[PDB]
Amino acid sequence: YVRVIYQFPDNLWWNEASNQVYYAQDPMKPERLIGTPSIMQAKLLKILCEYHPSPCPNDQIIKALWPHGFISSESLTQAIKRTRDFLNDEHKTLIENVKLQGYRINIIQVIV
DNA sequence: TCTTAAAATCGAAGTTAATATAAACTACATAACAGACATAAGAACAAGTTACAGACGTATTACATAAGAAAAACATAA
Repeated sequence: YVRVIYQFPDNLWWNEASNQVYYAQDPMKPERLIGTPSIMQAKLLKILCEYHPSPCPNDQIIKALWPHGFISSESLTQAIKRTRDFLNDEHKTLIENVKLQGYRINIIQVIV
């Protein structure tokens, strides 16, 4: 299997196969499980992972989250807000808003 | 009371569209124009919050059917 595991600052782990996000209370020990994201949290995470390290423009983010939807940018803002909330990113470091160029996700390493 | 000078008036409409000759210099203060800066107003991007909708997921309700247990009836042996 092509397994991709993403390591994020504050030793966050996102496992793509199980679609699970968990705090590491050790180097890579899974015991503190933040949980399972919904089917847009995962989509936007996939978008920001596929464009790393380049910022992703908002238009393509919306076209990937809503392929056939006339969705206002308010839903974009609050989707980013809720994804950062459920990742416990109150310091705006995990999903950074590239000023006047879109969004980036802070990812340290990829394990295959 | 008799001349004699002033004063006032003289149809409507319609039309009816400019002229046009003829000192110099100096000093000073004030107004106007142009350039630059800071400020109030404005726009764009992103974030927080508060709520309602939408379809999924939970609990209340009424059962179908099949396995298990009790009981009544029957056949058999003493």
